[PDB]
Amino acid sequence: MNIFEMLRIDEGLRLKIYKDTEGYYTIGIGHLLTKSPSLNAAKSELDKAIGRNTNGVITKDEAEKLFNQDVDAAVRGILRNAKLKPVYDSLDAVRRAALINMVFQMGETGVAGFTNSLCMLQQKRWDEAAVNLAKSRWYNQTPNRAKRVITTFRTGTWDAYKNL
Ligand SMILES: *SC1=NC(C)(C)N(O)C1(C)C
Ligand SMILES: [Cl-]
Ligand SMILES: [Cl-]
Ligand SMILES: [Cl-]
Ligand SMILES: [K+]
Repeated sequence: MNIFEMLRIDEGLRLKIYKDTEGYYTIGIGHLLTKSPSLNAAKSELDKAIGRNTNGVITKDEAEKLFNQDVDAAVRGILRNAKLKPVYDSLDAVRRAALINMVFQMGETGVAGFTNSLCMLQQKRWDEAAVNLAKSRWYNQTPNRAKRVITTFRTGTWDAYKNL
């Protein structure tokens, strides 16, 4: 297991434009296209992202290319954020993947708002951090995924992704 395999489990793979858990047009391995309700706007974002006229369908190689860019962008967002970088630097590699996962799903600004959870993680108070992380819209709206990510923070193991 690693961050790519973990997010591939959590996000799935679909080669046509679909709506994510929030209703937003998405493609590939969780590549958010736009929050606009216009499918035409989403198709324009897709063509710009891929570099060709796609009409809403991409190949697996193209999906994996966007996915690698998106994982890279999540890490870069962590490293450039004054609240996320110290927590990231303090963590082992397994728990770093859990933080990347959250940033991939909700963005740098959203995760940086988990001020109290981040402090408990930096303090390595793993059970307390896990309890605090679940007191969130994130957990309530995507509880099965949040439980996997939280277990990863709590234990520093890949146990929540093993049977998947
Ligand atoms: S985050 C944060 N809050 C307190 C003041 C408890 N800290 O020492 C951190 C970990 C920098
Ligand atoms: Cl709490
Ligand atoms: Cl709550
Ligand atoms: Cl879920
Ligand atoms: K998804």
